[PDB]
Amino acid sequence: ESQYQVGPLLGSGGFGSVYSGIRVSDNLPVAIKHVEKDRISDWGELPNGTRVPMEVVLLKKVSSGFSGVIRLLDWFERPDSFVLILERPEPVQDLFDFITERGALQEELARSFFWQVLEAVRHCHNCGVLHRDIKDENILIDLNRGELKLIDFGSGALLKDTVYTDFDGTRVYSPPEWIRYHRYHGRSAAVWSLGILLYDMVCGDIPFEHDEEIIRGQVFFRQRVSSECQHLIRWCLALRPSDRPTFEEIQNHPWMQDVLLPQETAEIHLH
Ligand SMILES: Cc1cn([C@@H](C)[C@]2(F)CCNC2)c2nc(C(N)=O)cc(Cl)c12
Repeated sequence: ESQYQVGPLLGSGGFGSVYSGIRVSDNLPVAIKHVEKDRISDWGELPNGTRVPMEVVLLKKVSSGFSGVIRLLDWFERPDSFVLILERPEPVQDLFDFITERGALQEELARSFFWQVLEAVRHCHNCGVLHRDIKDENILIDLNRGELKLIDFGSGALLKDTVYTDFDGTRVYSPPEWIRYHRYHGRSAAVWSLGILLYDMVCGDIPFEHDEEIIRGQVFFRQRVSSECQHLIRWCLALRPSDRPTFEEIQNHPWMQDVLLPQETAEIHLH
């Protein structure tokens, strides 16, 4: 390609291979993601006939000024793969690596980060998109600005109000009704994953590893965590889907009051 200068490989795995690059016209930092045609779970269609990974359909749906979801800048089709050109914050670290380095997060830091993830998930749902793989590996932190960005819509779907009976996101974030029945609805399955994520932020590891632990849904804390935060987590991890909070109820909960804005968070917590 002559539109982008390719830099180091940043990582590879079920998401494909992702390289650092720069757009040659204006030096903008980008990430260049290659996904093999044989490993794409779902396909969508652009308004015009072109069959594309679902991920491309979903990223176009979520596009706007709103900075909480990674932007798709361009995409290319090759004979055996698709190449996605995405925004790349610089300096950046994903939340998985951040928690690996710092351990359990201070609650004021977790509250700012969790709030920004809820604003990004609400924006996806308002655009008709369900991510289906919310987890710390799929959240990037713009370290200078304190802003978080959701990435990787490769397991996502268009949002619907009937039941889902397929799933290929991350099993330890997936809800008890998926494990037991292979059936879930989108918003309540999303809120269960948010409960897992909030526990991972304030404890430094996820609460469940085994199917039997997910089904029993009993949460224990190894780290000191305030009673209001443990209430929110246990509410989001209610075993009955209809007992979990809506997004409005999460952002109105007492633990979510008084959030730092992203720049304030970067000044206080980010080196
Ligand atoms: C900047 C960046 C880095 N990565 C990956 C190499 C990870 F760091 C690996 C686990 N978290 C993202 C990315 N992955 C994706 C993706 N999976 O869609 C998108 C971006 Cl922007 C990035």
